[PDB]
Amino acid sequence: SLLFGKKILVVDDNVVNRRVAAGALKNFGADVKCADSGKAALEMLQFPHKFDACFMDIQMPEMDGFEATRRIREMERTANFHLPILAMTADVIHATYEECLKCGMDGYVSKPFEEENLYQAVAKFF
Amino acid sequence: SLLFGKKILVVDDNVVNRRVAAGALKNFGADVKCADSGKAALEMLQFPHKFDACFMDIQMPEMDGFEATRRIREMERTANFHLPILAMTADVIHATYEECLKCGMDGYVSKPFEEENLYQAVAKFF
Ligand SMILES: [Ca+2]
Ligand SMILES: [Ca+2]
Repeated sequence: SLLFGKKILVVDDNVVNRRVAAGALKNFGADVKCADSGKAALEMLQFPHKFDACFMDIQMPEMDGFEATRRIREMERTANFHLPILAMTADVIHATYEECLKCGMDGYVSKPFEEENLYQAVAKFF
Repeated sequence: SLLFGKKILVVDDNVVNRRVAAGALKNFGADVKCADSGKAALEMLQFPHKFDACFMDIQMPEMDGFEATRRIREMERTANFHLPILAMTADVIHATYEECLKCGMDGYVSKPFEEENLYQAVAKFF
């Protein structure tokens, strides 16, 4: 609703990850452009680009989302508007999750300070 | 509701973290016992203990939640019931979050595959 009409840029090296995020934002009325790479996100973020936000995966080979953001910010300064850039951390989350299960934990608590989530994590009682 | 009446054990080295989680579970009717340490979680998890679940912080000095879980599982096998053990990953999440902000990202997307969360992360439009 509120992000209806806006143009997001979704950067991830993983096609399934792109597909999920872009379908979610497509649902909310955003129109979405993807990019498989930091190098390509910078190509698409040039001097006059018209993007309203950007969902940037932090774990990519060759150039990770942290560098491609340092670059986007320096791109913007040498061109002087703040492109809001939000990190997609599912790569890190999945890795700690395997690390949990692997020492015999029965799962993890997403959003670890939100009540409804601590409930949702405990259905070893039904 | 569903976890009303059950006895959780909340293991964390951080008093504020303990206070939050235990107050959330206290709200839901659980009665809660804490522990500041892996060593103390194992003391409280002995041969006949009566706990129904356990929220285990993965980052503690001296003995981290991963080891104290390997120990709890070996404690249980040498005593042979599966104590459901859920990991609290806020230590890792906070660290990647600083790592995001520090290269000039405007935030991160919690629960990176849930739609309502990708919306909630974008209020650079209001
Ligand atoms: Ca990735
Ligand atoms: Ca901790």
